[PDB]
Amino acid sequence: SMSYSWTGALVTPCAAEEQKLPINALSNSLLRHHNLVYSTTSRSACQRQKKVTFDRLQVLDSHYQDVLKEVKAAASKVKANLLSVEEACSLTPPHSAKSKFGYGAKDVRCHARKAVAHINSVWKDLLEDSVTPIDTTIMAKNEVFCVQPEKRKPARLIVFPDLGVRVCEKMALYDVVSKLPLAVMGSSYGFQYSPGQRVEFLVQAWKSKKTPMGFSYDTRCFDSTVTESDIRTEEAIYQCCDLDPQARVAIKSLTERLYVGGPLTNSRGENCGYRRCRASGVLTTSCGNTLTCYIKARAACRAAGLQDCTMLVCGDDLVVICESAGVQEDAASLRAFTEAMTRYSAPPGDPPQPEYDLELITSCSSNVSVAHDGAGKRVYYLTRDPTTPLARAAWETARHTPVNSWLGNIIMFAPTLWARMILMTHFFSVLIARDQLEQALNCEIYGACYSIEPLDLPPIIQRLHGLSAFSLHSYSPGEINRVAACLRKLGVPPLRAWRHRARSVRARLLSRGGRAAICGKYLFNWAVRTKLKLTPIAAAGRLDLSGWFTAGYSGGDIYHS
Ligand SMILES: CC[C@H](C)NC(=O)c1ccc(N2CCN(S(=O)(=O)c3ccc(OC(F)(F)F)cc3)[C@@H](C(=O)NCc3ccc(OC(F)(F)F)cc3)C2)nn1
Repeated sequence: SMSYSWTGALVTPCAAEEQKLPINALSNSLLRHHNLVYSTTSRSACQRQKKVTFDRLQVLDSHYQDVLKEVKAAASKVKANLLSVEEACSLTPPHSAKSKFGYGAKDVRCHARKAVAHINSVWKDLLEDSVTPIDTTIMAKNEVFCVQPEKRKPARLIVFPDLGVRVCEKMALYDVVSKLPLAVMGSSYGFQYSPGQRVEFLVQAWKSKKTPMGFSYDTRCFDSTVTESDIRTEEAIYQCCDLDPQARVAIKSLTERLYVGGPLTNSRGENCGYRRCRASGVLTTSCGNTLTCYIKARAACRAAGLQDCTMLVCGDDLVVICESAGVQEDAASLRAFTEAMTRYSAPPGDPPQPEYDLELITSCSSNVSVAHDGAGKRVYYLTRDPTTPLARAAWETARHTPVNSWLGNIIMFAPTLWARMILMTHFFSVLIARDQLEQALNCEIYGACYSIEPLDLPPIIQRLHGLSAFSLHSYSPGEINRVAACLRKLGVPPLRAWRHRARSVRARLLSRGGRAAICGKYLFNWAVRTKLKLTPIAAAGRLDLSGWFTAGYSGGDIYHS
C-alpha cells in the first residue's frame, strides 16, 4: 500500500511562520551571517509530501520470523500497568497542541476538571469502539537550519491525534513503552544511556572486536517505511505483557483506529489525505520505531551473515559494530544487509558505508572524539558538527521559543569544545543581560521534556557527564577544525574572542555568589590561566537527574500550540 494518499488540500499553518532569522544585537553577537539561517515552514510541505509518499515492499523470511519469536518471548516477562488519568495528565508536555474540545496542555497538566472529564469520555469511547478511524491533524514542523552547499530542507510533517486521545495513549501504554524496549533488547536499547554511557558502549563494542568494522544505517523516511503489518506486530508484542484488562482493549482500539493509519485533516478542517504508515506524533512512535528497527536490523545482520554484531538502536537510528571479514567482503556483506533491510521495508536513504575508524561513524547525529582530562588521561566523548546547534541558538536568542534547543545542547554536549566556549559563554552573558539566571526553561531531548534552571547546570553536568566535563582539553585537530570552519561559515566570532568574553562572564557570575558563583567557577575554569580546584559539587549528589527535572514525554514530534 502507499504510505500516504493525498487530496490536493494543502498543509496549512495556524499562525504566521517566520522564514528568515530575525535580527537583534544579542543574536548577532553569536552569529552574523543571518541570511544563511532559515526556518522550515508550511510553504515547503508539498516538497516533503513527495519524498514521504511511496509504495512499500515487504517480504518476510525465516530470519525475520526467528527474531520476532525471540522478541515476543522476551516481552512475555514484562508486567505493565494502566496509568490513572492524573498520571497521564502530569506527563503531558507543556505547550503541546491544544484540544479542539475547549482545553489545552496547561489545563491537562493542572488536572483541570473540563480536561479530565473530556479525557474520560475519550477513554470510554476507546473501550466501546475498536474500529472507527480517529482523526489526525497534519502540520509542517518549523525547525531551524543553516543553508547547505549540495542541496534547503523541506519541513517535516507531523501527524497527531487530538490532545484528549494523546492523554489516553499514555493511560494505556506509557508503562508499556517505558519497560518493553529494555526487556526485549537489553544493552542494544539506546535510550537507557546518557552521552557518557553511549560513548562507553561504543568504545567497548569497538575494542571487543579483533578487527572492528562499523556502520550507521540510514533508512529512507523510516516512519513511511513502517507498514500496517509492522504496526499490528507491535500491537501483538505489547499484548505479550501481563496487562490490565482495559489496557488490552484500549491498546487494540488505538492500534486499529489510529496507529495503523487514518484520515489526515489540515489546520483549516480540510481533508488532506489518508495515512497507512507510522504517525510521527503518537506515543508509540519512538518505542515502535526502536522495536521495529531492532527486529529488522537483527534479522538483516543474520541474513547477511555479519559476524559478531553489536547493535545500538534509538528509534530509527541504527549503528552496527561487527567483526570485519576484509574490505571487499565487508562491502559485499553491507550490500546484502541493505538488501535484507529493503525486503523488510526499511530501504536505505544514503547507502551504508563500512567504517574502520570509530570516529568516522555518525549516529544520533554525533561521533566519538577524544580529549584529555585534568590529569592528562584520555577521555572519549560525543560531539557533532555545531552548525545546527549554533543556528538554532541564534534564533532562540532573537525570538522567545517554547522549547530551547540551546539548553538541551549544553546538557547533552557539555564536554564539547563548542558547547563550553560558545554556548555557555553566550547564554550566560544573555541571561545576565536579561536578568534571567533564575528562570526555569524547557528543553526536549528526544521527546523527554525537562524544566531546568540555568543555575542548576553545573550539578546536572557533573552528575550526567562527570567532573571531567569541566576540565577537558587537548581536543583533536579534526574537532578543532570542524568547529573553526563552522564559525567562519556562520560569521561566529573565533574561539579566542569567546575565551576573552568568558573571562568577563565568569567574573560577573563569581561576584553574584551562591549557585551563580558555582556556574562561574566550574563552567568557566577553561577560560582562566590560574585554575581553581574543582571539587565535587554537593548539589550534584543531592539531585536525581532522571526524576527531579522531568516535564513530560512525547513519543514523537507534536505541534507546539
Ligand atoms: C519511552 C520509551 C522510548 C523508546 N524512550 C524514549 O523515547 C526516550 C527519549 C529520551 C530519553 N532520555 C533519557 C536518557 N537520556 S540522558 O542523556 O541520560 C538524560 C537524562 C536526564 C537528563 O536530565 C536533565 F535534563 F535534567 F539533565 C538529561 C539527559 C536522554 C537520551 O535521549 N538518551 C539517549 C541518547 C544518548 C546520547 C545521544 O547522543 C548524543 F549525546 F550525541 F546526543 C543520543 C541519545 C533523554 N529516554 N527515553
